[PDB]
Amino acid sequence: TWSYPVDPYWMVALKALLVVVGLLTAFAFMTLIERRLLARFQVRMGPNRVGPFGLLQPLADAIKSIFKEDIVVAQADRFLFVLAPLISVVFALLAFGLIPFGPPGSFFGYQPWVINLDLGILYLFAVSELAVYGIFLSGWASGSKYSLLGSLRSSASLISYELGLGLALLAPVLLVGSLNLNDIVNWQKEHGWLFLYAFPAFLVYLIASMAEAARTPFDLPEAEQELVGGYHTEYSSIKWALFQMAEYIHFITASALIPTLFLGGWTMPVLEVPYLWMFLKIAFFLFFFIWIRATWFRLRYDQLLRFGWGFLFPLALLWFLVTALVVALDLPRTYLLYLSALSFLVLLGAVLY
Amino acid sequence: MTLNVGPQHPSTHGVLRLMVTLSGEEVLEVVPHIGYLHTGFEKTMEHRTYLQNITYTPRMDYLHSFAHDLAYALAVEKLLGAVVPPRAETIRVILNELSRLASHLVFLGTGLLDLGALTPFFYAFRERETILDLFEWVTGQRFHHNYIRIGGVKEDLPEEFVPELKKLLEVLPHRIDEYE
Amino acid sequence: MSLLEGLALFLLLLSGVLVVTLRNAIHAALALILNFLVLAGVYVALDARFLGFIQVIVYAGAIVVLFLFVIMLLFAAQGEIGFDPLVRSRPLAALLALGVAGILAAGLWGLDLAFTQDLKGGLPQALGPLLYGDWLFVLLAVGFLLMAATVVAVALVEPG
Amino acid sequence: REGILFTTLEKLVAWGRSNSLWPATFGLACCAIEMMASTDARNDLARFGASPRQADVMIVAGRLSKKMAPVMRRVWEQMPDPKWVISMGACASSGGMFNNYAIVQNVDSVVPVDVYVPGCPPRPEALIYAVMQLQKKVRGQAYNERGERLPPVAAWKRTRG
Amino acid sequence: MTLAILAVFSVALTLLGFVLPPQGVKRATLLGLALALASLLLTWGKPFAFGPYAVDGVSQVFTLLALLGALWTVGLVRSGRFEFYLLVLYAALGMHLLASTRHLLLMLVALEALSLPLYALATWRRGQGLEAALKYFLLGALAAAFFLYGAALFYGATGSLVLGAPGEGPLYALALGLLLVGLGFKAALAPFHFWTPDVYQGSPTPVVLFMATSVKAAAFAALLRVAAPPEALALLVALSVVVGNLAALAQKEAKRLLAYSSIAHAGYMALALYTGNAQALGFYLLTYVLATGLAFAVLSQISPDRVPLEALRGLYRKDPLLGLAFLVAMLSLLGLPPLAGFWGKYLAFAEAARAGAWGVLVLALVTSAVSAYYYLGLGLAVFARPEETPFRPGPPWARAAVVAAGVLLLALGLLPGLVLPALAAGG
Amino acid sequence: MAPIQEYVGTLIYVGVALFIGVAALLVGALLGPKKPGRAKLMPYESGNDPAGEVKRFPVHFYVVAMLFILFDVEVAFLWPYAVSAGGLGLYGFLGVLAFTLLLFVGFLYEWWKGVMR
Amino acid sequence: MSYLLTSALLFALGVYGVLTRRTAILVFLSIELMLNAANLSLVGFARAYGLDGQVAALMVIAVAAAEVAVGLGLIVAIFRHRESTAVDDLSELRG
Ligand code: SF4
Repeated sequence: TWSYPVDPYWMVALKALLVVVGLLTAFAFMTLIERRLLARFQVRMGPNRVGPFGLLQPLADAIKSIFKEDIVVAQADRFLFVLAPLISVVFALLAFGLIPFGPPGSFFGYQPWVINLDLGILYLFAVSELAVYGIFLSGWASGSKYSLLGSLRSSASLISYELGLGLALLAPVLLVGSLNLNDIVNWQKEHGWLFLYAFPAFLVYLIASMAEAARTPFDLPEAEQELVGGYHTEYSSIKWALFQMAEYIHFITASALIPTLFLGGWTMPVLEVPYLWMFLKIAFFLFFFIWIRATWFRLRYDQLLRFGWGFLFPLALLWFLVTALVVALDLPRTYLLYLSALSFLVLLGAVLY
Repeated sequence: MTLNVGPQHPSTHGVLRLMVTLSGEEVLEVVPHIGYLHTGFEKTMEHRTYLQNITYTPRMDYLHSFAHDLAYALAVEKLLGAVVPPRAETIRVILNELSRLASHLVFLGTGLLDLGALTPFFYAFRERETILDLFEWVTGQRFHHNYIRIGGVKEDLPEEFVPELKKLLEVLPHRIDEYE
Repeated sequence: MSLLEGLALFLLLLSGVLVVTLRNAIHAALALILNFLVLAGVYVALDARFLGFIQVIVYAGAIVVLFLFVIMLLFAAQGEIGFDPLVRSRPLAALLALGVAGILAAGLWGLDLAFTQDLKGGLPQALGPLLYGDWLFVLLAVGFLLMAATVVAVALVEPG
Repeated sequence: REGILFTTLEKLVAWGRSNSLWPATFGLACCAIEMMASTDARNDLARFGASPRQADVMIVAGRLSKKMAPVMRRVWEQMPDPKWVISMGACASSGGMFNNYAIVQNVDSVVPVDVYVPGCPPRPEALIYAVMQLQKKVRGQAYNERGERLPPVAAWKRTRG
Repeated sequence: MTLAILAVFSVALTLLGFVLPPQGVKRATLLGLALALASLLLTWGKPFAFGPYAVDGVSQVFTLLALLGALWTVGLVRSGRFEFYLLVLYAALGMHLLASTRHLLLMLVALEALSLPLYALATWRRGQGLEAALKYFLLGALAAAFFLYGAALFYGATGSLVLGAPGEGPLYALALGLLLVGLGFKAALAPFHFWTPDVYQGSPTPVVLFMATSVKAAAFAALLRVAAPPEALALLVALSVVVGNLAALAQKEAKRLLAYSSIAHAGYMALALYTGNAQALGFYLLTYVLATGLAFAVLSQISPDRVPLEALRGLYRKDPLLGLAFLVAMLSLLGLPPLAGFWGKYLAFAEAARAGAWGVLVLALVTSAVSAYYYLGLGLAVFARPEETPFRPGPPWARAAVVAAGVLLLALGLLPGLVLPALAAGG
Repeated sequence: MAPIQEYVGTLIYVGVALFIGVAALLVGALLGPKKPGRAKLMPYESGNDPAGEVKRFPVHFYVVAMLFILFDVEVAFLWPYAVSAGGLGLYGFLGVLAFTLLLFVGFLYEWWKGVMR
Repeated sequence: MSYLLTSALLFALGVYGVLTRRTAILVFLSIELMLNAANLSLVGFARAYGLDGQVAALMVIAVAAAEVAVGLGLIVAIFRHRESTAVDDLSELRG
């Protein structure tokens, strides 16, 4: 925050609240869109009933949800069962704040973000650990071990790739030289589109985000069809809704973060209207990810650990040292345009034999 | 960990109960426990006419039912020494194999879903729907069709069955390949 | 400063008291997590910021999660089992606790320091040249310590 | 608070639930495969949970064996409260064509039935008719042949215990 | 650049042992350690500092000793796990680092480096060895906490985490105390001694050789670097020697007895700490390390798990040379002439009296006479009629090792005017 | 650096989020039927025992966690270099490389031994 | 300055824990709390003496992590087969 202003604490608050409830309506309507987009992929139709577009069905659903009877299991730790859903949502919502959707002053006088800070990615990392805390904790809190085991599979896997995200994030930091999202973005304004320079790390970041419930590992798990996922399976009315809510906000936070960092989110080469583009990129990754949600198999997490731990993460720190070598010896930043382009040429061509 | 995979949950398919003797992520031994669907045909059917039984035959394997129909019809015909007409036999091979395509379509639909992911249940379901529409056309029923008879079959095929079997016989080669 | 400062330090001590008091291990560890949050906050207020963030990430995020995995993997939540309580020790344990504060209190009493240097907030930006720099050897030694740690920890388990 | 006591509020929540009616399927025989067809065409329903915990509507689809009864019992009990039971097909509803030692001759013995759906198997669209029934049943829009209006939730009427 | 050699071999053998038979790895680790010692001799009089890392006469002598101990302990251990070598390698570097710096925090990291791999070396997995390992880790990490808050308080009273910083009144005093706690625990001075009886008895004997030589060496090496005041010194000495010898009297078991005895011995060496002569202390530890290394090599040739006192008996008849050597070790550890142990003791006592601390010196000496009870209770026990006892009479490796060590002992008993001329600058 | 001013905004953000979450819990808890019975409270699957009795768990989760602590410490150290890097020159890079390779030897060890286990 | 005093207090608390706790693990945690007391004091004095105490503390955190990994490994090995940990359950080694 060398170059960027601060709105008064009341306005920071108000913006925070707007972003939270905005994220509420966001998650619900996103559930509708994925329902139907999936329906198109599998050549059926969505829910038009309880319409008009079918888009009043989160009202109906939320309405079921509350008035549903929130059940607290005995044989569940009384304090932890309640507290668990609380944690998972709190640490999910926060840190979508940081993401700038526009230049300063452009919020109608103020600030497209909520908070910016000076240490950016670390905040994200920090908040990311704590949701997982919520996961394995709920697994305990429920005090059904069937729930536990799954929560443990979950946590082990998540934590694995969660490590992956860091060594992913190292490379682009070298180039920009800042821990701030606005600076990274602006770096992409001038030198342009970090994934041009950073590509392998782009790959390992994205796929690292597969672990965080994104689908294609999925021995996350959802309880479905396996040794269950754990955390949900013991909760009913509001609390269950809270867990689902958190996992989805994380999904869109990631769909925002991917353009924000490696691409130029907002801050596109041309047109450069402030909000619309970040929402569009969000939409792009969101849709592509939904395709991923539908159209690919599971890992078992035996493999998922193999894939992230054995493949993604070593690959991640390998590229870091390369970009470290390049930035340390100051050569040009061109060598990374060339290198990333070339590595992309490799990591693609070996698919089509 | 002798893990108890329940009767109907969690997605251990078709109401089986499994005592997975299992420590860790492997599987030591699963001690299977059945009997949850026991309807008791072998007794009930001792109380039904040989004709009446033909309504109870499709009902066990409900996916490939006509194999039940065929097996039972045959064993009785043999036992009472009946002579099945060629066109009936042909229709019975057609229906048997069509019911087979239905069953198989189901098997791989569920299989692909069971571990792995959701999408291809639907295409198999589309082809199965064309098959079930064939069955409805000829027998008036989706399944459990009371059609096969100890003589032969209940009645003849309507005008519209032939054209529709072709349609599916046309898409299926391309179609089966798509699943493949 | 003092308005909230009192509050934050109070929360620290309270949390510690919990982690040493509660005979629910999970509750304990969790109280220590709360502790690490507040402590990281205080670190930042104290112009050490990066150290705060690594405090949360590693200490809170990683370490105590491994702990939690251990106590969840082994139960032990109800620590007080099988006893040898030797109750005459609890006040004696509590006694000794008071003394180690007293001696430190004395050494820090009548101690005034210049808590004024322009640290510029303990961002890794200015910390890096110390790390690879004056502390680089300490660093490499540490790294070696970690490597030895991983192999130790591995051979330590490694049923065969 | 169970969806009740403001003319605006209860109606509002009651639509919420009816249109939200959240089937938790309890497959048994061939009827379950006839409900897997229903999964295709569906549009207030067919998201699940699947886990019982998360759902209002229990769909009993197939022959319920006597050995199987105490199980379905707890699954029903282990559901949140505002919950409904649809009974699918002859075997479930009455004893069906299997009248014998093996099978429950009405599922209403073990779980409070809200709606019944005849057929062997019933066409899926009949089950839509039944969930529209139950849709419109929990709206308190439902009547029997005697003239009586029907309660939104049966199993608000049994004594638990 | 002995450090170079150490880091290199450890890191390399780590992955190498995947591709090597465990014996090949043993051959390797052995080779590495011996090479590092070679570099130590070729650098005598060549003192070298890099980072907080610093090699001088002290570092040189004390890691000469430590390296010697590591080689001897690896000699005995034939287990077909390449790690049971690797850990020793790690530990050795860790001890080198500990002796080689004034940086409190680097000292901390070095402490973890040496101490963590010994915890794992505590497992033959015999039921005691887990108890031993446990007590060791818990008390160890506790002391870690202490030395760390100590470094923080040193940085507290003064601008540096490096020792020798000018120093305050009471806060400085406090900080030096908090460093003295951990550094003292590592050396088995009383009343920090409680682990010593349990861990020596619990851990497999050869490992204990390694500990009881190398660890004590490195620990005194780092101790000399600290500024410790006379009164505290008095206390530690008094308690160590008293409880050490007195409780050693009560000992029925060779290893445990040796533990208590070693508490008394740390007590004796702590006198050199009065002047911190280190030519004197260097010498003392030369003599002690040789004798003790010997003693535990023999206790290894009896049994890895536990040795009772009677087991030592009749050892002369069985093997004459080992009986004699064990005897000599008992006498050198007694501090009796004409053995090098007497000159080490004398050098410490000389520095003590030089510092003008009399009562302390006296008590140390009196209870040092107390120690002769068990020292002869072993050394002479060699000659009694052999009872039923386990004996595996070694390779040439062990026979030539033990005898060599003894000979080196008595050689410097008669001619300390050989090595003592340079335990100093290295002339 | 950057102001303290924004961080207080972060505290704000936390307060707002926490408040909204608690409000959600309050709506859930307050608006429901409520009917505790022995049957409802009881864990899962009709005659129960899904969890059953198990004597603890695979250590695999422990291993993943311990791995994670060490590698995360690695990253915690790698971050300060990643920022000032071209600033620390070739020798900086060489130090960071030393450290990195050290801990990578660590990872490589535990891999070739592996934790299928 | 309040901070240094509180760090000392925390150290004390961790002490109370270590002496009190019946189980191994909670002892270890109390130890961890002590270690952090140290780190905080380091931070205060870093702000006083210029920032080397900070790097110190970082290295410390790393140290702590290593010994945490190792120590939990040992805690697991000692009572994996064995039943409830309570540290008094091992008395075999006596003077
Ligand atoms: S009613 Fe008919 S279709 Fe349904 S389970 Fe019974 S036999 Fe099968």
